[PDB]
Amino acid sequence: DIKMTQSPSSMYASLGERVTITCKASQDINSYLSWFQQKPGKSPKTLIYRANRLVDGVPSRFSGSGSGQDYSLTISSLEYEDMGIYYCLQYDEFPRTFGGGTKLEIKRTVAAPSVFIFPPSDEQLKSGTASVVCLLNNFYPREAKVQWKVDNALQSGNSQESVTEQDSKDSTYSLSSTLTLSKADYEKHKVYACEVTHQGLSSPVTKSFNRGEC
Amino acid sequence: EVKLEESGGGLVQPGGSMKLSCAASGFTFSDAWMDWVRQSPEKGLEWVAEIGNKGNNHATYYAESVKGRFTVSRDDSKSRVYLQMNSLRVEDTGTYYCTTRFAYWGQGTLVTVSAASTKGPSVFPLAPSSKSTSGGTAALGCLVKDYFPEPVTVSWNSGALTSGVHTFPAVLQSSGLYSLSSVVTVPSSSLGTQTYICNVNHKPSNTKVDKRVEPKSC
Repeated sequence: DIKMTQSPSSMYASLGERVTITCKASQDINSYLSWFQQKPGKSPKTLIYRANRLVDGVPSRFSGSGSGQDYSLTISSLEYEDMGIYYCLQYDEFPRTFGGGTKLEIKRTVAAPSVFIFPPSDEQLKSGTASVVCLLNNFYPREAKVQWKVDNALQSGNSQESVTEQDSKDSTYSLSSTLTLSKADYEKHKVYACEVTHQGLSSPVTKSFNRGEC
Repeated sequence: EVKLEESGGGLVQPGGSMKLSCAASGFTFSDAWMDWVRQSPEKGLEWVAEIGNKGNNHATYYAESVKGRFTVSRDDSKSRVYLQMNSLRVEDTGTYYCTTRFAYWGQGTLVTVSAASTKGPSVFPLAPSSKSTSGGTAALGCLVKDYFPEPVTVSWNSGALTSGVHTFPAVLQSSGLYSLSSVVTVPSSSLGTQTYICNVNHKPSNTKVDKRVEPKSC
């Protein structure tokens, strides 16, 4: 099988900047190479075929180049809608093989998150489980640390995080962290706290509640 | 305009069988080579099968991963390509796309190969804090817990509220069930006056839930 390797795996660029990403095949593929853009939850959109032919309906700022094993995609001047993941594909031989993708995101100013903590609902507790949720709203860059404490005991291994992507309405990220406890454990403790570290904050921010208070 | 639309996916048990179909229009179908490609968070994009146009006698080609189990076919009179999948394996899970030899792509059909049963979600409120800063911004949401398979969609106020909404990617829990959250930020001033309802749809279980989220009484 022909291995397709893309570089970089991910990058940021500012509005209007020139962007070049590369795709290297483990052997000569004779320019039988296509490039695609994919946005979250959507199908791939073909940009370039046969290494350098622009597809109809694709802006002229996209161009492909290269030969032999080494290919490149260039965006002459980035537009906001160009965020997404870009893939290459060879069809010189069977099997057809894809690169691993290059994620392209847009640069913008640092933003500190606003932080919110949510106790488990009484409705959920009726069923034996407690979910405690910490929300980090509208921050940039993506790196952030969420620390859970229950009566000052650091919680490790019983939380899961999910993060949004930039999109047409938002150039910042948001993140939810969910701490899962049994009802019996939840009702044996008082202080529930989420502590957030982010470079936009001077010091970490902690949001907490006491079980059974408002 | 070229259009492609896949159908046939859903939940199926390991060892089972499932047939996908792709409806095509906007080009001379018999002259087009067609392909199936699948995508997963795990393995990325993977080519599955290719079938020749009429001039190439509908010749077929397969990824070694699926050879002997999958069969690609086409009905030119119907402008349809098909993928018959037998002896399905957990690792065949993914979004399956039909494509005109990589020029145009359908929206995809999700194939979930799993022994787990379909389960609709429970929807729980993420109630706005009683300490919401006066004159400031409050957050509220809904927790969509314990469903299978994917996917779930969420809207707020039947689509009338979109500003400030963040609907997070689902997470797979240790139980094998998914959970996701959707939140919205609103003026603290509006919590006493406005109504907030999250509309949850889990089509795989035919489950729809409208959950009104309000401040907890005290």
